[PDB]
Amino acid sequence: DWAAVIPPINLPENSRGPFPQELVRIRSDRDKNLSLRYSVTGPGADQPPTGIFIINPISGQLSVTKPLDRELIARFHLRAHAVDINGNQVENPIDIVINVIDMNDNRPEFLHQVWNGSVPEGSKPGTYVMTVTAIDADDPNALNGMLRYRILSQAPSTPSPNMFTINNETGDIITVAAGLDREKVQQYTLIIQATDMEGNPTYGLSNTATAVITVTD
Amino acid sequence: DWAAVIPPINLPENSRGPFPQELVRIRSDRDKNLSLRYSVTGPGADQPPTGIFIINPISGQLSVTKPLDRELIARFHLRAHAVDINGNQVENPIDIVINVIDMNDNRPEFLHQVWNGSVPEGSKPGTYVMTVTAIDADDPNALNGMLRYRILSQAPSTPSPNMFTINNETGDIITVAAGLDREKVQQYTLIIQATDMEGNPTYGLSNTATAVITVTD
Ligand SMILES: [Ca+2]
Ligand SMILES: [Ca+2]
Ligand SMILES: [Ca+2]
Ligand SMILES: [Ca+2]
Ligand SMILES: [Ca+2]
Ligand SMILES: [Ca+2]
Repeated sequence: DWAAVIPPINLPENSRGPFPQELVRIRSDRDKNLSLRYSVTGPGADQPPTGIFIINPISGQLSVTKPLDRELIARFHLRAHAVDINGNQVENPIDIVINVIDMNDNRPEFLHQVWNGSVPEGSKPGTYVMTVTAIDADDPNALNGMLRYRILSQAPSTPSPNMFTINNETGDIITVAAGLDREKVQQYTLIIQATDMEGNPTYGLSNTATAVITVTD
Repeated sequence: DWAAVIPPINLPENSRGPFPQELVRIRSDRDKNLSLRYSVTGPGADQPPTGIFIINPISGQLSVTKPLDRELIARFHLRAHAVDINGNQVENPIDIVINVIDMNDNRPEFLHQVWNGSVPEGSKPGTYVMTVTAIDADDPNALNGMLRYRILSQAPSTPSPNMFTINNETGDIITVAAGLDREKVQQYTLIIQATDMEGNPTYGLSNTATAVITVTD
């Protein structure tokens, strides 16, 4: 006989259900000669938040009761129990782990709308200027939460239309052209764009912020 | 002992892994007195597409080896096998279903960039004119593939800047104002927008097309 294994139960967040929705049905094969009742415990069940996951005490059917939000809780570790009439467990508790599958339901947001940095005159190419980054509430290990950066605009456009670059993963802005001269421009304004889905422009979500770089003496 | 039918296993499309990624560990309880080898069969394993799901022949650990795409294959039906070293079946094959969970990785697309329709002069409010629609490659039963429409603009702006409306669920363009007069204007140009996630404005994906409506005599 194959040995009972519960797989990870992966549920997408923001389910429309309808609810309750069946997940797994467990039972003890000791029920052939003993009378059992089943229960679930843990955060999601009997610990806060309570009642997201419930089990039918007679059938051992496990269910979800409402939509989930990975951004509140991404993982539930439940334990299911089989007990006799004395109230004693007749099986080792079984682990039921629930992973909430991430949806891309969060746009990138910048901590500040305006970021200030400076860079000295005559700085050589590759000179570090500043870091601007955004945050995406989605899962950083999924595409939904993986951010890429770029410069959409630089003003003014002299002596070179691309005085800077930004590291697409880290948000480090470094100079790439020479000719930084306070007598000619004292402040460059860059528009920074963050977009998720690893910067995919066609199905990624994006946002923008601005970086003001002062050229110092 | 616990007893439980393995439920369908849900995996998100476009997983970043890393790979290989463990899904379940299956085993026969006959391995306590026999030395067993495990295997998987079905499209996704040993049939095309090949090598997506693999099992360790000694441990019975099942794994994914690469990202999935709901838009290519949405479901895998696998069978897992237990044999002794003589090559003899020691268990009935077990069915393993894998559901590929839909991500919003597809932008709405209109069938045409330009849609042509007409409406007669002096048509009363509520006159159906035409239907313009888009398609979304994602699951039409999830938010990712559920579309809403709206009118972004109307040109020219007379006699009213809103001569029409569009059914948000359906793409049906209907007149809502009177004063349709070919002598004064023969054509209105509308920009129509489709956006998914049921038209969610902060994280829904959008696209546009134009409707040219001719006023007939
Ligand atoms: Ca969420
Ligand atoms: Ca999310
Ligand atoms: Ca996101
Ligand atoms: Ca896809
Ligand atoms: Ca999809
Ligand atoms: Ca979509």
